[PDB]
Amino acid sequence: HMELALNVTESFDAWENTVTEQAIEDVWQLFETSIKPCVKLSPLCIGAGHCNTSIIQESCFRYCAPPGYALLRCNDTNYSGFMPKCSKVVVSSCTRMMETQTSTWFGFNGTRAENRTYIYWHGRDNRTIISLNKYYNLTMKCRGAGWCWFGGNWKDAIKEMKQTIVKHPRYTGTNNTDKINLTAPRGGDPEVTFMWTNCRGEFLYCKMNWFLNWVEDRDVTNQRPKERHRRNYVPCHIRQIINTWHKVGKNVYLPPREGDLTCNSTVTSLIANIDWTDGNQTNITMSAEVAELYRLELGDYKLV
Ligand SMILES: *[C@@H]1O[C@H](CO)[C@@H](O[C@@H]2O[C@H](CO)[C@@H](O[C@@H]3O[C@H](CO[C@H]4O[C@H](CO)[C@@H](O)[C@H](O)[C@@H]4O)[C@@H](O)[C@H](O[C@@H]4O[C@H](CO)[C@@H](O)[C@H](O)[C@@H]4O[C@H]4O[C@H](CO)[C@@H](O)[C@H](O)[C@@H]4O[C@@H]4O[C@H](CO)[C@@H](O)[C@H](O)[C@@H]4O)[C@@H]3O)[C@H](O)[C@H]2NC(C)=O)[C@H](O)[C@H]1NC(C)=O
Ligand SMILES: *[C@@H]1O[C@H](CO)[C@@H](O[C@@H]2O[C@H](CO)[C@@H](O[C@@H]3O[C@H](CO[C@H]4O[C@H](CO)[C@@H](O)[C@H](O)[C@@H]4O)[C@@H](O)[C@H](O[C@H]4O[C@H](CO)[C@@H](O)[C@H](O)[C@@H]4O[C@H]4O[C@H](CO)[C@@H](O)[C@H](O)[C@@H]4O)[C@@H]3O)[C@H](O)[C@H]2NC(C)=O)[C@H](O)[C@H]1NC(C)=O
Ligand SMILES: *[C@@H]1O[C@H](CO[C@H]2O[C@@H](C)[C@@H](O)[C@@H](O)[C@@H]2O)[C@@H](O[C@@H]2O[C@H](CO)[C@@H](O[C@@H]3O[C@H](CO[C@@H]4O[C@H](CO)[C@@H](O)[C@H](O[C@H]5O[C@H](CO)[C@@H](O)[C@H](O)[C@@H]5O)[C@@H]4O)[C@@H](O)[C@H](O)[C@@H]3O)[C@H](O)[C@H]2NC(C)=O)[C@H](O)[C@H]1NC(C)=O
Ligand SMILES: *[C@@H]1O[C@H](CO[C@H]2O[C@@H](C)[C@@H](O)[C@@H](O)[C@@H]2O)[C@@H](O[C@@H]2O[C@H](CO)[C@@H](O[C@@H]3O[C@H](CO[C@H]4O[C@H](CO)[C@@H](O)[C@H](O)[C@@H]4O)[C@@H](O)[C@H](O[C@H]4O[C@H](CO)[C@@H](O)[C@H](O)[C@@H]4O)[C@@H]3O)[C@H](O)[C@H]2NC(C)=O)[C@H](O)[C@H]1NC(C)=O
Ligand SMILES: *[C@H]1O[C@H](CO[C@H]2O[C@@H](C)[C@@H](O)[C@@H](O)[C@@H]2O)[C@@H](O[C@@H]2O[C@H](CO)[C@@H](O[C@@H]3O[C@H](CO)[C@@H](O)[C@H](O[C@@H]4O[C@H](CO)[C@@H](O)[C@H](O)[C@@H]4O)[C@@H]3O)[C@H](O)[C@H]2NC(C)=O)[C@H](O)[C@H]1NC(C)=O
Ligand SMILES: *[C@@H]1O[C@H](CO)[C@@H](O[C@@H]2O[C@H](CO)[C@@H](O[C@@H]3O[C@H](CO[C@H]4O[C@H](CO)[C@@H](O)[C@H](O)[C@@H]4O)[C@@H](O)[C@H](O)[C@@H]3O)[C@H](O)[C@H]2NC(C)=O)[C@H](O)[C@H]1NC(C)=O
Ligand SMILES: *[C@@H]1O[C@H](CO[C@H]2O[C@@H](C)[C@@H](O)[C@@H](O)[C@@H]2O)[C@@H](O[C@@H]2O[C@H](CO)[C@@H](O[C@@H]3O[C@H](CO)[C@@H](O)[C@H](O)[C@@H]3O)[C@H](O)[C@H]2NC(C)=O)[C@H](O)[C@H]1NC(C)=O
Ligand SMILES: *[C@@H]1O[C@H](CO[C@H]2O[C@@H](C)[C@@H](O)[C@@H](O)[C@@H]2O)[C@@H](O[C@@H]2O[C@H](CO)[C@@H](O[C@H]3O[C@H](CO)[C@@H](O)[C@H](O)[C@@H]3O)[C@H](O)[C@H]2NC(C)=O)[C@H](O)[C@H]1NC(C)=O
Ligand SMILES: *[C@H]1O[C@H](CO[C@H]2O[C@@H](C)[C@@H](O)[C@@H](O)[C@@H]2O)[C@@H](O[C@@H]2O[C@H](CO)[C@@H](O)[C@H](O)[C@H]2NC(C)=O)[C@H](O)[C@H]1NC(C)=O
Ligand SMILES: *[C@H]1O[C@H](CO)[C@@H](O[C@@H]2O[C@H](CO)[C@@H](O)[C@H](O)[C@H]2NC(C)=O)[C@H](O)[C@H]1NC(C)=O
Ligand SMILES: *[C@@H]1O[C@H](CO)[C@@H](O)[C@H](O)[C@H]1NC(C)=O
Ligand SMILES: *[C@@H]1O[C@H](CO)[C@@H](O)[C@H](O)[C@H]1NC(C)=O
Repeated sequence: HMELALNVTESFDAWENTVTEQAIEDVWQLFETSIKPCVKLSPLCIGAGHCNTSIIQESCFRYCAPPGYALLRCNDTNYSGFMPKCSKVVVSSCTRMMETQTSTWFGFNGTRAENRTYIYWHGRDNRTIISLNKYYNLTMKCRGAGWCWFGGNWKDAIKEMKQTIVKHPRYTGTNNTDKINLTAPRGGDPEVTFMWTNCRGEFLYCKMNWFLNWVEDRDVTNQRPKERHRRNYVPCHIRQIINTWHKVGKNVYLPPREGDLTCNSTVTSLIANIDWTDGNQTNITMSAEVAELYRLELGDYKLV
């Protein structure tokens, strides 16, 4: 009934890619499904070099949400990532996600969001993904047509990130200095920084830029450097038809609504996919989705 192994391969690629693609490509294949016609079958996957279809039944009132799909983890700690000599495992299934709230930047409710800024990290050496977590104040809330709001010391909290991100690379090998800046896609040049947000069903898109202006160095100065008085909101324009970040493509969905909705959200789980591959590379990113939602409570998702 539940047969599975722990054996995930890593390489290069991106377009035909790997599990990562199959995960989302089909995760939304799932999210089209809640109800509609008068019939029977569709699939389930990830496991043993064969694939499952999950056939459903009914005729032609409360329901949970996912017609078939589920999730489950191991145990024994907070979280690390990999090289795990595993043991115990658990139950779980229901998935109502769309109904609630999300982002592509900062995972929501904190859960013992401790002063000690946490750089929780699933290693894969050079090419990998992280998760920072600080107590400090940050608050994120969106309004109507598509413009979002904030509170908290994001400059300093960012410095914390910056102050939290220096002490792990211990003297790599030489006498140095470090310049930090940001990019996302692979194989083509855009120039823009897009976060998403979910609360109340609508998959609302954001042209977040002023927020993401930051250039970063080891030991700096700003007296004779430049000063202007800029401030912030979010020029979000909802894209139900989903123009895509990591590749200029498209998606869509089927949500209810509450007319005069004003999206609100709790903060903390600031993320990145740092690219420090040999040479002059220390590349922050920002593409971490649905899989992280539960990868947020557990430590690491396992669906199937
Ligand atoms: C969904 O959940 C959300 C959870 O976050 C919730 O939103 C949050 O609610 C709270 C309470 O309403 C918010 O507080 C408010 O937020 C404003 C945020 O704007 C700040 O941050 C931005 C980013 O940096 C920036 O754009 C702005 O510059 C700004 O800093 C606040 O402005 C505001 O705080 C108070 O402002 C008034 C007006 O002066 C004061 O009465 C009050 O005390 C706060 O600020 C003062 O107080 C401190 C110390 O208390 C002072 O040092 C400071 O100078 C200032 O005035 C002073 O008053 C004190 C006396 O008390 C004293 O020191 C001096 O005499 C001085 O004059 C505001 O209340 C929270 O920020 C917000 N989150 C977001 C997002 O903004 C949300 O509502 C919820 N949805 C629902 C269901 O409603
Ligand atoms: C990845 O890519 C980056 C960017 O290309 C690269 O960074 C470059 O590093 C080199 C290291 O050689 C830098 O060269 C140095 O530049 C400084 C001054 O520039 C900096 O400071 C000013 C002011 O703050 C800034 O405006 C500017 O942006 C820079 O940050 C020079 O002063 C250095 O010269 C000293 O060292 C030389 C040896 O290379 C000596 O020959 C020279 O004499 C200087 O020191 C001497 O002075 C003493 C007297 O004061 C004397 O007594 C001693 O004898 C002593 O020798 C230095 O040439 C270069 O600027 C960086 N690039 C850019 C574009 O700015 C990274 O290195 C790279 N990373 C990897 C891993 O490849
Ligand atoms: C991380 O960010 C840093 C800053 O990022 C800014 O730039 C963009 C990338 C945007 O994102 C923007 O929003 C950011 O604010 C990067 O540091 C610098 O990045 C910039 C831009 O990429 C580089 O700037 C260069 O400037 C060149 C100017 O060339 C002139 O050449 C003339 C002929 O030689 C020369 O005369 C002239 O003037 C000189 O002379 C006077 C008088 O003697 C002297 O005082 C001057 O200093 C001059 O030497 C000019 O020098 C331009 O031609 C280039 O095309 C280029 O754009 C710059 O290389 C880089 N500097 C540093 C600090 O290395 C950082 O690279 C980013 N890092 C990463 C990894 O992305
Ligand atoms: C899988 O395992 C994780 C930890 O690894 C495990 O290591 C081996 C040895 C295993 O055999 C396990 O025993 C051990 O769990 C789990 O993470 C931890 O899980 C527990 C329970 O799931 C969490 O405790 C819960 O949260 C509250 C925190 O308090 C804790 O600390 C104090 C002091 O030690 C104790 O008083 C508590 O017992 C906790 O240990 C706590 O308030 C909760 O108690 C409430 O709930 C009960 C039951 O409903 C209720 O009756 C009572 O009145 C309380 O209101 C609760 O026990 C622990 O905090 C958590 N740690 C982390 C990592 O956050 C993981 O949960 C587990 N299963 C999963 C979900 O995969
Ligand atoms: C992951 O983080 C948790 C969260 O705890 C944090 O809570 C906040 C409030 C801060 O205080 C922060 O510092 C703290 O880490 C860690 O959970 C605690 O860890 C301590 C020690 O690491 C635990 O105390 C243990 O109690 C057992 C009883 O069975 C005792 O035997 C332990 O001694 C050994 O610990 C070794 C590793 O620490 C282990 O290899 C040995 O086998 C041996 O068991 C130890 O004294 C305590 O239970 C936890 N308390 C709380 C508040 O959760 C956790 O350690 C972090 N994970 C790792 C891998 O470090
Ligand atoms: C993370 O961010 C990085 C930058 O923000 C990204 O790396 C950059 O990727 C682009 C696209 O491939 C490269 O751009 C090319 O650069 C070369 C270099 O020519 C220069 O050097 C020679 C010799 O020194 C000199 O003669 C020239 O004058 C130039 O100064 C150009 O030839 C190309 O036209 C093209 O612009 C960058 O090289 C590269 N930066 C680095 C590391 O050098 C990175 O892709 C981002 N990663 C992710 C995952 O998003
Ligand atoms: C960042 O969050 C903290 C949390 O406090 C908030 O808690 C929630 C539940 C809500 O009710 C909201 O109103 C609270 O502000 C805030 O920082 C702390 O705020 C309290 C007062 O609200 C401070 O206590 C006071 O401290 C001063 C100086 O010591 C004294 O004058 C008072 O007597 C009283 O003790 C406390 O110091 C603040 N410090 C901490 C621990 O963070 C803060 O409002 C919030 N920042 C924002 C707006 O983003
Ligand atoms: C990022 O990873 C690369 C290489 O990735 C390696 O990962 C392991 C898990 C295997 O998959 C292996 O096949 C693969 O090559 C790193 O390259 C390694 O860098 C090491 C540190 O510089 C380096 O070790 C030292 O020893 C050699 C002599 O053996 C010496 O010349 C070096 O100066 C160095 O001190 C090693 O040479 C090199 N690869 C190997 C195994 O030969 C890369 O450094 C990692 N970089 C970052 C920035 O994370
Ligand atoms: C929460 O606790 C931190 C403790 O930070 C210390 O431990 C690690 C997180 C590590 O990064 C280490 O460098 C750091 O010292 C408090 O930061 C404190 O700031 C004061 C400034 O006077 C100093 O005493 C210390 O540098 C530092 N730690 C200690 C010992 O407290 C932080 O301010 C505190 N804040 C809250 C809200 O709980
Ligand atoms: C690379 O730069 C570092 C910068 O610290 C040099 O380290 C210094 O080494 C000298 C001797 O070469 C020592 O006296 C100092 O203690 C070090 N720096 C200081 C001032 O604390 C290192 O020497 C350089 N590498 C070389 C020249 O190969
Ligand atoms: C991968 O999983 C298979 C079972 O599907 C297992 O036999 C094998 O040991 C794993 N390969 C490794 C070691 O990565
Ligand atoms: C595949 O999953 C479906 C869920 O509907 C189940 O009916 C079927 O038994 C599964 N097939 C196998 C043997 O994996």
